[PDB]
Amino acid sequence: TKCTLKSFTVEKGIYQTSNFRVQPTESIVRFPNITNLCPFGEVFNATRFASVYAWNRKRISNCVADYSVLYNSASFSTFKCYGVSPTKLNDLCFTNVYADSFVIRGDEVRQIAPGQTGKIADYNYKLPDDFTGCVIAWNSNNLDSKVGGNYNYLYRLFRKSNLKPFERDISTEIYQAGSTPCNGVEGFNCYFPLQSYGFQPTNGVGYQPYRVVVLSFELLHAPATVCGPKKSTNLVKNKCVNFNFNGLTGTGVLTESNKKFLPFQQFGRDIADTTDAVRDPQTLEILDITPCSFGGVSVITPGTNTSNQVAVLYQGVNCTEVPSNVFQTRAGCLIGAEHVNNSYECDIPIGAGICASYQTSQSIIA
Amino acid sequence: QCVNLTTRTQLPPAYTNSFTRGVYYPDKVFRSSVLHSTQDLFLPFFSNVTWFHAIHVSGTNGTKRFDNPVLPFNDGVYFASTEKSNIIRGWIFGTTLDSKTQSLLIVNNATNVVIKVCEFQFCNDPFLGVYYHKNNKSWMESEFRVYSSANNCTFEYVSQPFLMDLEGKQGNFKNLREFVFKNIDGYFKIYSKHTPINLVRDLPQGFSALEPLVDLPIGINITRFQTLLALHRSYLTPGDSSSGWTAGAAAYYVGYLQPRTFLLKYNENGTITDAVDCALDPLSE
Amino acid sequence: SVGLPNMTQGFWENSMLTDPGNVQKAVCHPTAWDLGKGDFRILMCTKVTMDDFLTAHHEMGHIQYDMAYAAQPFLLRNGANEGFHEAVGEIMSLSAATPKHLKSIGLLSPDFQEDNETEINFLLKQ
Ligand SMILES: *[C@@H]1O[C@H](CO)[C@@H](O[C@@H]2O[C@H](CO)[C@@H](O)[C@H](O)[C@H]2NC(C)=O)[C@H](O)[C@H]1NC(C)=O
Ligand SMILES: *[C@@H]1O[C@H](CO)[C@@H](O[C@@H]2O[C@H](CO)[C@@H](O)[C@H](O)[C@H]2NC(C)=O)[C@H](O)[C@H]1NC(C)=O
Ligand SMILES: *[C@@H]1O[C@H](CO)[C@@H](O[C@@H]2O[C@H](CO)[C@@H](O)[C@H](O)[C@H]2NC(C)=O)[C@H](O)[C@H]1NC(C)=O
Ligand SMILES: *[C@@H]1O[C@H](CO)[C@@H](O[C@@H]2O[C@H](CO)[C@@H](O)[C@H](O)[C@H]2NC(C)=O)[C@H](O)[C@H]1NC(C)=O
Ligand SMILES: *[C@@H]1O[C@H](CO)[C@@H](O)[C@H](O)[C@H]1NC(C)=O
Ligand SMILES: *[C@@H]1O[C@H](CO)[C@@H](O)[C@H](O)[C@H]1NC(C)=O
Ligand SMILES: *[C@@H]1O[C@H](CO)[C@@H](O)[C@H](O)[C@H]1NC(C)=O
Ligand SMILES: *[C@@H]1O[C@H](CO)[C@@H](O)[C@H](O)[C@H]1NC(C)=O
Ligand SMILES: *[C@@H]1O[C@H](CO)[C@@H](O)[C@H](O)[C@H]1NC(C)=O
Ligand SMILES: *[C@@H]1O[C@H](CO)[C@@H](O)[C@H](O)[C@H]1NC(C)=O
Ligand SMILES: *[C@@H]1O[C@H](CO)[C@@H](O)[C@H](O)[C@H]1NC(C)=O
Repeated sequence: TKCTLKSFTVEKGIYQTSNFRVQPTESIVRFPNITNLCPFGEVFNATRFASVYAWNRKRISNCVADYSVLYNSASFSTFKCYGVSPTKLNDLCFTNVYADSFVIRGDEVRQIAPGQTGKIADYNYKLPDDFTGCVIAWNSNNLDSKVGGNYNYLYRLFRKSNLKPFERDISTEIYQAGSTPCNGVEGFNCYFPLQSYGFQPTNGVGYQPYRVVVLSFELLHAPATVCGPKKSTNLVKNKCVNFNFNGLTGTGVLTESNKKFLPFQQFGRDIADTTDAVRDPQTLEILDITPCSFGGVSVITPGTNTSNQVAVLYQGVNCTEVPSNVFQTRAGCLIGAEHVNNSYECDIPIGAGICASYQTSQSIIA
Repeated sequence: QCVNLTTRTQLPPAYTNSFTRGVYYPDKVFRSSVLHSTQDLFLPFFSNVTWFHAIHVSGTNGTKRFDNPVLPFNDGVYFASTEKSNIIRGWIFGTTLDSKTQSLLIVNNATNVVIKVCEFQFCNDPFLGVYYHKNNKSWMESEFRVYSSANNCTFEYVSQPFLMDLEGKQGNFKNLREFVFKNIDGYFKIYSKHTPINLVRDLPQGFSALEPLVDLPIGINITRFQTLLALHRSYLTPGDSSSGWTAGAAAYYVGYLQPRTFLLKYNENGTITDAVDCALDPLSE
Repeated sequence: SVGLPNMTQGFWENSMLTDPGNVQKAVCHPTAWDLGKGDFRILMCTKVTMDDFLTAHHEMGHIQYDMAYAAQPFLLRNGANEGFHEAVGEIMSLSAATPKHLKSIGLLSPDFQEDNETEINFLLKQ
């Protein structure tokens, strides 16, 4: 009060000094349930895979891609994410996802990478210079290997020109290396384009089958349909906290309300366009949003020449949110004044018909 | 697959007036007796909407009407169909309606709502007729001539199967099915509402707030739509695939939206009970 | 310890390093199998003697040379001449038969003195 009035002698009366405000204790973020994750549970555990020249592109558009189950699993040999960090995969949205599944030899897995060249890249499947996605590969020598030679997987070896990024060729015309035209039959420079691979159960590292898939992420003029799985928190009702209900934000105490919303309405607003009620996206219950307690701090004190005792008043603040008698008045919580049942002339006006005075072993009374 | 429909009497288009309809919830915000005023694309009160009907009179008289033109899609449309039986079983949205661009297909084949977003090749007269036989006498839906092929599908949705009451009752109308389509930010919003009524003259008079039903993120452009009707194939009506048709008790209205200002009124529970147009009848201003 | 990589995974699960006996007939001649598809195995009935101890290092050097030149087409997966492939293992077998290596591994006693008579005898035998 001395600093507010800029004087060492404070006269008898009530003076406003500061403003009280209940600071938020913790912050909660709530989101709806995460069901029907993606067809990733079937695109990785498929029993049959296609060749490298006939790779299948599965439509992954509308499903919550759970990248945590793929990054935490310690069953992938090569896991390199280009243009994006593996940890930030569950914090960004995308438009369309495509998983190209195909089996390739182990010693030539390094050819499927941006900026790399070789024999399988420019002839079977080539990646652009810039790529926004990850690569997943795992050894499949346990089940994709039979005694006698596995001639079920083939690959395109001979081509007349380089392939474009994300290009798939179906025509299997015979290659021509010389000036003599190939009349549909093999000859000197007329060879078959497709060549079969040999997968034996006794082969060493490098020649074993490795099921490698490619994830492609693209962003165009369309609403994002695939996002990362956001995690919720616990619901704490009766305390000043920071809430986040599916994009919303603010600060207030969440008390159980009785406003029966409509089956499609999410949050409610009272007059003057203020968010006062939201629905929990998980339990579908409604609750009110009351702002946290705040108000001016007034210090009732007599003259400095009389005494140095003071009475603190929190205007419009209940006594249960303040943290030497503590008495609750209709004007606010008053601390430092003894409430008496007698009636005297109003000396220091407080409010709501209550006044304070410095009388009788000697303290401020209300 | 594409089969035309000949022997159809042409008539000038009819018009009616929608007194107070097309009012939908602009956003998912609960309001309890606050009388909010919003600025969005609604249907103006007492507008001039088009009336498409399908009448068929027995004998060598009457008119054979089967209305399903390619109507434009100007900033949203209002579809209200006074149906006696299940005849209107879907719509078609798009710009080119061919393999050039993509098109939205929301069609019902008597099982459930089937929504597909691909580059179809729609015919010039798509329909989903019924077949009425003498043995196993029950209205069955065996007809699909909407498009020829389907390639480059982006979005698809087929809900759980369900029965369909294709009984061709005779009498008055039973219910009204209202729909408000709008696409401003890629999302295709649909606002549906079901209200029983017992008139066969014009659009019912009253007030009913349309609630949001689905929100499909497609991102495609929509400039012209078309309504898909049903047909009846029974005895005493011989003909080829492009003839021998019959219908009746089928009518749907189409109204275009425009930027307007409305003073929506909410009750103690959050439902819109009344509204006024600020750009008409200055008593409402 | 010199710089050569470790053995392959199939080398420890496909090699028959012990004579099965009378259950089946198998030749115990030390041979270096160069399959060419990442699998390398040695066929030898290695006993607990010293001659077999150095022949094992000879075969391992052969396998190392095979894995070294396995990074070339089939028409080149071989030594430079007809003597290098054997010499690569022979030099290892000669350098591994030294008493210093045997006493460093734990075969020869550390307190064994290196007299010149044994060195002269070894040089004469070589
Ligand atoms: C393929 O099948 C395996 C075997 O069930 C799956 O591995 C399980 O994954 C769940 C989900 O995290 C774990 O709770 C189990 O402990 C895993 N089991 C084993 C034995 O590891 C695997 O997740 C499946 N693949 C995909 C893509 O879902
Ligand atoms: C979201 O998930 C929670 C928990 O997985 C669901 O809450 C359950 O609801 C059922 C039926 O109402 C109760 O029998 C369970 O006791 C609830 N469990 C818990 C932990 O509360 C909730 O219903 C789900 N919401 C949606 C929309 O699917
Ligand atoms: C009969 O059906 C055919 C297709 O089943 C349609 O013919 C199209 O007619 C329009 C103009 O009349 C042309 O622009 C199209 O090119 C025609 N289609 C084809 C594939 O050529 C039309 O619905 C009906 N045509 C007639 C003459 O009745
Ligand atoms: C209505 O259309 C839906 C989808 O166009 C049909 O559902 C398909 O039915 C076939 C065989 O009846 C199945 O092989 C498909 O798998 C179904 N689709 C899906 C997405 O599951 C439905 O059968 C049609 N109903 C009628 C009466 O024609
Ligand atoms: C303060 O809180 C208590 C407990 O909830 C309540 O009984 C009392 O009425 C409150 N005071 C005021 C002024 O609202
Ligand atoms: C004032 O009156 C109340 C209610 O009768 C009583 O509980 C309280 O003790 C009284 N205080 C004094 C100081 O008499
Ligand atoms: C609706 O428009 C048509 C054509 O412009 C016109 O003939 C008709 O009279 C109009 N109806 C009303 C009620 O104005
Ligand atoms: C039964 O229904 C089928 C329609 O699938 C129809 O073709 C047939 O004529 C009906 N009657 C008999 C006896 O099959
Ligand atoms: C499908 O249509 C979209 C429209 O933007 C286009 O980008 C895409 O390349 C098309 N895909 C195929 C396989 O035609
Ligand atoms: C339709 O919307 C698309 C948005 O992807 C836009 O590219 C196109 O130009 C629009 N068409 C017209 C005629 O404005
Ligand atoms: C509002 O809801 C209450 C209880 O849910 C109900 O008694 C009352 O009839 C409702 N009012 C309207 C206009 O629907």
